[PDB]
Amino acid sequence: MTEYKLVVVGADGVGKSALTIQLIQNHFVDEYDPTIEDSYRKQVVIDGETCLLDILDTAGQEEYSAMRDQYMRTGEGFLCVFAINNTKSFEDIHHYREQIKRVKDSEDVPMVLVGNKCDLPSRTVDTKQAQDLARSYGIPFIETSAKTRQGVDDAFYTLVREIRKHK
Ligand SMILES: Nc1nc2c(ncn2[C@@H]2O[C@H](COP(=O)(O)OP(=O)(O)CP(=O)(O)O)[C@@H](O)[C@H]2O)c(=O)[nH]1
Ligand SMILES: [Mg+2]
Repeated sequence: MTEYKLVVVGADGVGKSALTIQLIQNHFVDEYDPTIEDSYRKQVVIDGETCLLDILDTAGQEEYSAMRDQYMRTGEGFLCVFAINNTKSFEDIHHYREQIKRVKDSEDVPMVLVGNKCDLPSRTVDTKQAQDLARSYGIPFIETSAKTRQGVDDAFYTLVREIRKHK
């Protein structure tokens, strides 16, 4: 059975854990419990292929920035999450992508840009600006909501397809 090592990254508060818990448990976490590092191994069917998703839910707190090198070396694809109502989280995406490229020593790393919290009306990052950033990276861009489940399945499955298509 093929395994896909997925890593969810992004600034503190963007909804990394809420996206992961919505994907696996089908419910929305309203609480904010900062993550250190959690892992989930889930069997799923994607495009008729039974596979194992090994998902790492990482810390956004800049205090745990030393743990990044290890998960960037082992991770096969990265879900780079920003929140559409947090401009700092959108600007921080560049730092996550640069560090991934440096650790992998490659500009072609499976990655998906995710604009989370699309259910909120307090938007500060234009969809067009995020689309333009993802185009400049050569990667897919998907808007998601861990509350409504909009784009959640699409974001994770698109990342698996990027790992499967880089292969
Ligand atoms: N409205 C809305 N709120 C969300 C969404 N995703 C997460 N949140 C909220 O944002 C807060 C932080 O979510 P959380 O999943 O812990 O974010 P995180 O990126 O994992 C935080 P850390 O980096 O410290 O692990 C929570 O209150 C959660 O309910 C979303 O899509 N929509
Ligand atoms: Mg978290």
